[PDB]
Amino acid sequence: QAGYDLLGDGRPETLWLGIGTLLMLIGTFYFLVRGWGVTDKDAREYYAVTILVPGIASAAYLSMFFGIGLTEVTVGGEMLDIYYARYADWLFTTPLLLLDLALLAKVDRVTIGTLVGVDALMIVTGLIGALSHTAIARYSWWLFSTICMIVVLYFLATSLRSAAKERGPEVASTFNTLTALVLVLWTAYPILWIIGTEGAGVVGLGIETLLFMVLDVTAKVGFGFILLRSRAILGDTE
Ligand SMILES: *C\C=C(C)/C=C/C=C(C)/C=C/C1=C(C)CCCC1(C)C
Ligand SMILES: CCCCCCCCCCCCCCCC(=O)O
Ligand SMILES: CCCCCCCCCCCCCCCC(=O)O
Ligand SMILES: CCCCCCCCCCCCCCCC
Ligand SMILES: CCCCCCCCC
Ligand SMILES: [Ca+2]
Ligand SMILES: [Cl-]
Ligand SMILES: [Cl-]
Ligand SMILES: [Cl-]
Ligand SMILES: [Mg+2]
Ligand code: NA
Repeated sequence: QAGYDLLGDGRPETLWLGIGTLLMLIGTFYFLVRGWGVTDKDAREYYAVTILVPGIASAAYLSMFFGIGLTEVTVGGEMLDIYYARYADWLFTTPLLLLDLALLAKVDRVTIGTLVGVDALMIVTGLIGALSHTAIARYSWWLFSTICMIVVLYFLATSLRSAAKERGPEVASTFNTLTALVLVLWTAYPILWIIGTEGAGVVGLGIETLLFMVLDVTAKVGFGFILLRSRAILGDTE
């Protein structure tokens, strides 16, 4: 795989996991330090939610870097590497990102429950796809998981967007900027999975790990930088 076997254990993808670990850790500490001076009760909630996103991802990347939670899955005569920590990371961090958006839009708890429930289902069925032993099963789960993602993104772009507009231009402009980023960046994840080792196998584990790392840092640290710079986080939350 494209990369460099940093720990001398046969895994060139640790170069990218290590860089990912460091960027997530720096993002976490930067948010933490800037949050210590925040006193507004609403801004403190956004900070609390948002620091945990790269913070949890830091733990997951450190675990992958050291090889904890790595195993192999046999599909016919090939053996695919599966890092479990990647899916546990996304299981926790994607609801937290969705919670940031839902706080900005100020939508009700049943809407939030639907959004995070479909999101959880997306991650779980992706994991089932990653562990499945026939190509037909792996592509079928991927398709179902992708449908779940489309549902989540549809709700953001319609119901939450409409709610956010009623909160005024600072909230609506921040919501719209973050949602523009999410609609593009989250969609990149199923594309990479199906062209990478889990799917068609055009891209190998090295390039795949590099690109997931770039997506992850952007989706977590980049997202948080745009959010936490905005005056919208001072507005009332429920
Ligand atoms: C770490 C932060 C984020 C926003 C991670 C997002 C991950 C996804 C949107 C993954 C989606 C998948 C789909 C829709 C299909 C099955 C395979 C995936 C789990 C990669
Ligand atoms: C390589 C980048 C590809 C990006 C493709 C982005 C397509 C996102 C589609 C998600 C569903 C959008 C739901 C409706 C959105 C809207 O009403 O504007
Ligand atoms: C360590 C982060 C690397 C990846 C970061 C990708 C996203 C760039 C973040 C800088 C955004 C610049 C300031 C906010 C811009 C805006 O409001 O849209
Ligand atoms: C002989 C090993 C040298 C390997 C050099 C790695 C490529 C340069 C590092 C660039 C990593 C950029 C990551 C993107 C950050 C979002
Ligand atoms: C031959 C295996 C079929 C895989 C199960 C179907 C998954 C339903 C979405
Ligand atoms: Ca306030
Ligand atoms: Cl403040
Ligand atoms: Cl206050
Ligand atoms: Cl590769
Ligand atoms: Mg309130
Ligand atoms: Na290594």
